[PDB]
Amino acid sequence: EFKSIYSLDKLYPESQGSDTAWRVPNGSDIPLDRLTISYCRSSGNKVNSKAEVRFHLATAEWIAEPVRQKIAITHKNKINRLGELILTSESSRYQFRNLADCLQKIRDMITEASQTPKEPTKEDVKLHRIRIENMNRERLRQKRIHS
Amino acid sequence: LTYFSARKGKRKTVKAVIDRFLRLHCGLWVRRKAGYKKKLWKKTPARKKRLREFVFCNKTQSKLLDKMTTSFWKRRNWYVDDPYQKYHDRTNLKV
Amino acid sequence: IPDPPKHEHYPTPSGWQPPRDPPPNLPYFVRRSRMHNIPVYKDITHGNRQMTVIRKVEGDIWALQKDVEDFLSPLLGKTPVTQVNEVTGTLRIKGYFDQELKAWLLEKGF
Amino acid sequence: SKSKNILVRMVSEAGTGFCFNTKRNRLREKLTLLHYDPVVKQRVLFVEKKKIRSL
Amino acid sequence: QGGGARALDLLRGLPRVSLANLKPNPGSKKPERRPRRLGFEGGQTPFYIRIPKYGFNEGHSFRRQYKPLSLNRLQYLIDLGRVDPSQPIDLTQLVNGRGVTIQPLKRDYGVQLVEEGADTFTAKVNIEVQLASELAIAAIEKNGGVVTTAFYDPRSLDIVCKPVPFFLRGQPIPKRMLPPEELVPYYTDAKNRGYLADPAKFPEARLELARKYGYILPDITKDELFKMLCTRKDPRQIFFGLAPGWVVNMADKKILKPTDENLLKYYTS
Amino acid sequence: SGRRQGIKKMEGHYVHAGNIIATQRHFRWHPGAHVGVGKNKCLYALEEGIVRYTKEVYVPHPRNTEAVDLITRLPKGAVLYKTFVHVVPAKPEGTFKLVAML
RNA sequence: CCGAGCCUGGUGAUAGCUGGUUGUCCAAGAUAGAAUCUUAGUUCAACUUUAAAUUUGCCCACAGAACCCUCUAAAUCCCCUU
RNA sequence: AGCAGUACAUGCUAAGACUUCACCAGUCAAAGCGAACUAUCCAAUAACUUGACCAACGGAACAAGUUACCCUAGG
Ligand SMILES: [Mg+2]
Ligand SMILES: [Mg+2]
Ligand SMILES: [Mg+2]
Ligand SMILES: [Mg+2]
Repeated sequence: EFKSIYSLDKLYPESQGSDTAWRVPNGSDIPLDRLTISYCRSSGNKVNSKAEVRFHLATAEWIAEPVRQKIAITHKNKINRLGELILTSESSRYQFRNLADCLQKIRDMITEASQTPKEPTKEDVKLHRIRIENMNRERLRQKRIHS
Repeated sequence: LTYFSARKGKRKTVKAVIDRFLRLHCGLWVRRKAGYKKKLWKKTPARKKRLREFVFCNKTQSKLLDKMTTSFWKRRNWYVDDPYQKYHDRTNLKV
Repeated sequence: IPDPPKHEHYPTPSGWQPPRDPPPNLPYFVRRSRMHNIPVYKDITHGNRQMTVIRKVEGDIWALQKDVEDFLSPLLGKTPVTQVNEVTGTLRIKGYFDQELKAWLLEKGF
Repeated sequence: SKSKNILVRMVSEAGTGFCFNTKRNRLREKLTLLHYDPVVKQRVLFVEKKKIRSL
Repeated sequence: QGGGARALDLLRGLPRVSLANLKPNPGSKKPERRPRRLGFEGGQTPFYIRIPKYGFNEGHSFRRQYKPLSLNRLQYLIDLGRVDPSQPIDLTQLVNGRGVTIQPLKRDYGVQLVEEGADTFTAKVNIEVQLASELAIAAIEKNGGVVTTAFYDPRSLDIVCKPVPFFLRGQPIPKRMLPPEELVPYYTDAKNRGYLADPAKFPEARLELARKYGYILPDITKDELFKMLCTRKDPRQIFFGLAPGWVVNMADKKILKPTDENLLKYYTS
Repeated sequence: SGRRQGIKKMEGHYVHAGNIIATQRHFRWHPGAHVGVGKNKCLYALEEGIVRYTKEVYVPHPRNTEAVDLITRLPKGAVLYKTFVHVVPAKPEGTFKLVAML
């Protein structure tokens, strides 16, 4: 072969190897064999595709037991009747981006769960009235006169 | 407009048009509003905002601009990180 | 132009499929393009006249016109407006049916 | 030469460099305002710096 | 059933075709008509003059352009046998298979691989491009292929796209220039798979893409085609197997290499 | 030397949100239900619906000194009337659609 | 015919405004506005030609369109049906 | 009428519209964010920006008298 002064060997002496750039590094990872990934292709009307990732939260060995409990209460609305946490993304045309969005969602859930000091934030306008409605509902509660 | 140049016998482009207009590959022409940089102190925020918009030309103006430019200015271009890349092609246009 | 390589599973990842062997026995035959694609092309004029053209038609072109009319009439809900060019072996259809016609012709074996 | 109102440029004290022209009476001292400053996304003191034009 | 054979059968009865009975196709000739400054509004400022100047096209001639090659197009080319995945795929093979058309005189700097068709891309290829998107790189790597981004200068791009016209000029193969200062960061970055990037970082960057997009990074070292997959040209090499300074003699099917020390030092520098 | 001002949308016409119903130098038509007012007294639709013109009793704002003086000096039993333009919302705000079966 | 000779060339010089502009047939086909050193001219408008795409167009029931004093009548805008 | 008073979120952004009308220009504006919560080119500038009673006001960058010695033009 031909080697110039700018050959990768000369430019990176310490990186001279046949497998230097193609080794598979064995090594918070999410096992992709445990998850169940489904794709719903576009029909026609949305142009963007849909990718769905679901796994059984309670029996998820990879997630820590304290984390699975915190995730269950925080994301109960996502867990279905079978105890499977269901995540969906349809923000992109390509299945690769949709799947990456779902995996990033799983990572944020595990991270958010481990961060116990949840940040105090101003409530959404929807929550504000519900707080006032919940407060008046307690005001109507009475005590059993004779018990 | 020169239809037949003295040295090449070819149509010429009006460079005044190149200075002021952007042609999308779909045939639309984009321009600035006249006076967008002048006398801002005496213009309301709403007037100033519409003066800094990039607006399309009408059909009559677009056909005139097309005649004043040669085919080179109408070719499809693939500039890297072009801000107007998405606007070159029309979508959901029935006509 | 190279001949397409033989594949174990058809259609290929890109969707290409070779013409059936032996040729389908019909009164007309639709030849492939030099690039081994089905010669169905979208065409437009005046900025608004969307049309579909079927080229390289051999045999009874009128038989293809009736077959195309029966196939497209359910989808449109009316008989499709078409032009038969016997000289050039071309069938011109009003509206865009390139994708539907390509799949329809592929099933026949062209 | 003379006008009832003067056009002058107010510079933000935050040092961002955002400035806006404003109208004040000719017979007045240097104007100071709490005009909103986009760069800092909040109201900030503005100091009159240079005369631009006379109305 | 007979449409072509019927027309030829009709011909047998009709008179001999000759120069005396030809005519143009109806509608191909418009009958001639026999009689038997633009942009000036008449005094006011023309519309194209009263609009303010803005740098829409400023520096257009010096902007770099890249022809987009999609994974759909690349897969389609492989499916029809026009690009062979069993050998390194570069601009020459893409151009030779009529997969892309490159115009160096129109400020084309090569092909930019685009992610369109990533979902259905199945081929395993070793492909050299000038620009590649993150999703496009992931699609190729997920199948066990190798993608690298390399820079060609206007002169080098012209030669690589059309080798035979260059060889007929009779000049020695030049060494391709390095990218400009602005591009140097892009081509020395492993995230882009730059040809001038450190080979040691690549494994980390390759793994990060596999994690983000949710696929298992395959081990190409175990692949039978590993030797081809890792085949790459020196940063100064326009063509595989051909060094700068060599003269190609197509008439005699020979290659001439210079032995002068000064010439060899220049070409290898 | 003339300009065009007046009713852009007549009675029974369909308007979309933001449509300019009328332009006026002075208040000739007053804003009714779902009709906004601009700085220049322009009347525009706040909802999608049908334009309606009605005659409604006029009651000015207590802090509108000029208008309050007028009504206080009116003979008792006399009610001021003005022409109001309204938009009758054609569509509902939204609908409840089944999105999941958990 | 020299208020600045004549000749050749530049030169088929420019402007301005007249005049002229050569066989037949068929189809469509007459508008009356704005800017301009512009009103003897022009370019955007009005009308007009050809081809193409698509869906309403015209006529017009009720209801509806301000006070301020309306000469206040004759009318207008909008508009389903037909 | 070729202005003034008096505020300094005359902040940002964005559906849908109006318009002397042709163009240029001009005008109104929901929701949202953040608050409050009651002419052209030219010339100067780091920038943000500013400047021609260009009043013949769609503005040639910049120029008068006179010809009853008149020259040319058509009506
Ligand atoms: Mg065509
Ligand atoms: Mg006729
Ligand atoms: Mg009607
Ligand atoms: Mg709002």
